[PDB]
Amino acid sequence: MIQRTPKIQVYSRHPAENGKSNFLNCYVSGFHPSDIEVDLLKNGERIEKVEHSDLSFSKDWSFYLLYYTEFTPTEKDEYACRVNHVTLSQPKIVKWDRDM
Amino acid sequence: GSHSMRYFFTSVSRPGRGEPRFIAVGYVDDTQFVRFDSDAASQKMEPRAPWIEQEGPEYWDQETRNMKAHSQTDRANLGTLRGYYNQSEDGSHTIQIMYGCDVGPDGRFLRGYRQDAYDGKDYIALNEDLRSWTAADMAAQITKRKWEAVHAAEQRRVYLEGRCVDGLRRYLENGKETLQRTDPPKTHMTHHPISDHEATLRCWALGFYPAEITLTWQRDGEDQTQDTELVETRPAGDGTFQKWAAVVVPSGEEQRYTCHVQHEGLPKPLTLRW
Amino acid sequence: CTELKLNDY
Repeated sequence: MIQRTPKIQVYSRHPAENGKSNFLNCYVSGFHPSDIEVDLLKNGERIEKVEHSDLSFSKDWSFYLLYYTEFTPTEKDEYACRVNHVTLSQPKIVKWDRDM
Repeated sequence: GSHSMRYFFTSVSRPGRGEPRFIAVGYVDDTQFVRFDSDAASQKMEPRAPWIEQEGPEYWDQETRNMKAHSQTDRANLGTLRGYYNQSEDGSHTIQIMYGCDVGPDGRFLRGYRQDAYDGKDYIALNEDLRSWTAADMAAQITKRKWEAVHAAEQRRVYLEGRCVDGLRRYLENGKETLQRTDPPKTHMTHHPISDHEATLRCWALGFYPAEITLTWQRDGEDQTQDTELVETRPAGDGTFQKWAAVVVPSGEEQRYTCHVQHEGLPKPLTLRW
Repeated sequence: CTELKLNDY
């Protein structure tokens, strides 16, 4: 079996503005098998209200998913994404950065 | 311009509890319009685009019947491939299927597709001629011989050059406002010094549709591929896409660098300079 | 619109 490790991108739907309502996205792609654990973090704690896209794949057969939640960015709150896959020995945390 | 329709199916065996998970997704270019989930309470083909909601109840009844037949065959095929590769019952395995067609700007048939994979690796694929099959390994050759015996390639061609093309033509006309649209990218550049002698230049492309785009950095007009970070095109979540390209430049030489943005939504390609 | 049936391997 050929396992593929996921590529991860953490970003916002629209350019981030402090105090303005937005969407926090986590795009996971290039992975195999389909089973994946994706959490969006707010200062380290798991956000409960998190939705995701319907499972699809690229021409190379690797899967891609979009995880998203409503968020209001501030200058001090730390946002991130925690991703766990069978290819990962430890969960991978990618910190959200406006620009990046 | 040219248009495409693609269906992506995923079937994952669960040795623990419950029958295999079956997920089906339908796309018209980069826009999702249908979905089917075996874990969802609905147990029917569900709309994902506003223009497909105008389809009659018979269409949804037919699509649900097809998805139940697809799920059941994928469930039997997981067991069949388990035996072909001589694998244990306690392991989780995946079958992936992609099929669809391409139409030109005039609506004429361009290409037909049908490709299958086992555990993320090519298994069997229908060739461009829609007359022959390509078997990836010895186990797939068993399927190839069986499918040639029942002339499966001809039945695939009938669907791809028939119902598939007719379906795509109808969807394009019904959703002309969203599907035949081109959203140009909103572009901007950021400059951030990493030291007193170097600065990162990042060129952005946001809110564009379709997903196809080209972001290229150039120094004195020469293509800079060497030392440029190009991220994968990502969905914004509102039906549009995002992409950025960054390059580290020596301080005081920012004006020598240009970012070239190519998209079908642009009347002319953009040239951005700090 | 999708295929009416899928063939066994």
